[PDB]
Amino acid sequence: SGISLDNSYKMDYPEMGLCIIINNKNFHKSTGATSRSGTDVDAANLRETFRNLKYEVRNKNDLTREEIVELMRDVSKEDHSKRSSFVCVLLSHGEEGIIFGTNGPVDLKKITNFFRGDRCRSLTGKPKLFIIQACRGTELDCGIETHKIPVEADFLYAYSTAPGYYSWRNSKDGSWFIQSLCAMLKQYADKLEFMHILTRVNRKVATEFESFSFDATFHAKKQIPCIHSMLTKELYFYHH
Amino acid sequence: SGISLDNSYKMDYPEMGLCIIINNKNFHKSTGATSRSGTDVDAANLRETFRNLKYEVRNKNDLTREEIVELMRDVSKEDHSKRSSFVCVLLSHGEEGIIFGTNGPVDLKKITNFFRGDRCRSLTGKPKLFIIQACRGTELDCGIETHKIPVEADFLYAYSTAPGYYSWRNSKDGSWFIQSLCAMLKQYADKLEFMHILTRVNRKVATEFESFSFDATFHAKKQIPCIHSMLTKELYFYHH
Amino acid sequence: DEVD
Amino acid sequence: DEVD
Ligand SMILES: [Cl-]
Ligand SMILES: [Cl-]
Repeated sequence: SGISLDNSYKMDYPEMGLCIIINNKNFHKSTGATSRSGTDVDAANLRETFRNLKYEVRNKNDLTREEIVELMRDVSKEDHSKRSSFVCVLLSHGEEGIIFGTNGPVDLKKITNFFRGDRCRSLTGKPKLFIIQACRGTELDCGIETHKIPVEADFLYAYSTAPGYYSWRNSKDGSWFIQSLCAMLKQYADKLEFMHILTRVNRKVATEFESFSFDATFHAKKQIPCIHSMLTKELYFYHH
Repeated sequence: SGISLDNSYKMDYPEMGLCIIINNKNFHKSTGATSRSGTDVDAANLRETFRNLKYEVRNKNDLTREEIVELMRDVSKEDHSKRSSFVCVLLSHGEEGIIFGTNGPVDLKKITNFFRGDRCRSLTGKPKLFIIQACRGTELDCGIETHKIPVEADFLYAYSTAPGYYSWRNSKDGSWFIQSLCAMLKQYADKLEFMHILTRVNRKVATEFESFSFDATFHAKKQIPCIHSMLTKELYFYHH
Repeated sequence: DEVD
Repeated sequence: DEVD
């Protein structure tokens, strides 16, 4: 045939792939973690959004840390040969490097390690997207007025917030990040490359949201999401 | 006039901006840090590459941690009103969150904080790019055979390696990352958006490099760079 | 508005 | 090849 280019991931496998959504709203009393009002709005928005992208969506609610690890291990042992990609969305409490099960924290690296290029062979060379709505620390942004491959290759972490910072969730509307992500996917998934979609998400969160709190410490604060890309190709959700 | 879009940073200010290159090759004996053979190759490649992009390049060699902080502070106090962007390249030893002066470590956050949206007002709303060739830990990748804005908005960290991992430098050819970055900028800066350029850099490093060492621990290892984007717009080095 |  |  004629000249061929390989700058973009092959996304025309028989299936787009799994979208695992872990929605942790209610936490064991002994953890002292607050209920995450608004997260069901996020989970429903994500389900619809990724449904329209032709992902096989599996929603899981209120998993313990043991259940999260087992779920991830089991999913990583599935045969993904006919799937183009893998998506996992984590909605929970967190710290830097950490996501909360209902009964306590799990290392993010433990979860993602199951999908390493050497450990999940049917996803080797395919994009593995981890979308994370969770805090990464306790900083607040005051704002300003205006032939081998690496086993860590082909991962993308779409973090809701900058390293070290809280992440914001509205109890009625859902989280700022997931709200914005779903809106930008809806509008641009049939026309923009994924990093450019996520950049529009960055702008939306950065410009259209500001916290309101009766507590001066938490009032009038801002958020910027952080794209962490170790992808090796452009990613378009459409093909042909 | 007609319909206007604002999806990309304004890059047609009178000046593209500064490109500060900090090239630390020789370290004080008391630190125990090895000399970074090959880094002059990187520094020269970067100088030429960013020269062709019309940056005002300033090369600095073998700075102490005190000199790095003072340089960054002074640069952040310049009037950047007529400049489109800011670029800083750090070539040194490092750990996660840390870059080495010739006499010891500096927190990366200390350096970058000078350029926060609230602390460098003539760069507010403009892209601030930090390009970092330095280790982020000691892990080795074995590979597998195949209206306010946030003060942290508009930063991009182009890291040579994944979080937690060593970064590789060849004593003759320069570092894998800077080699690849300069090559991809040379080839694609007049035709691709920056995240897509950096994605080509990811692929180049991931596929075309593998370590060779007489020490089995360090032999046959791989590397994936990590793009850390908190940008809110697309970035093209060309305009009009 | 609440933090995670 | 050397590490940084
Ligand atoms: Cl809810
Ligand atoms: Cl050298």
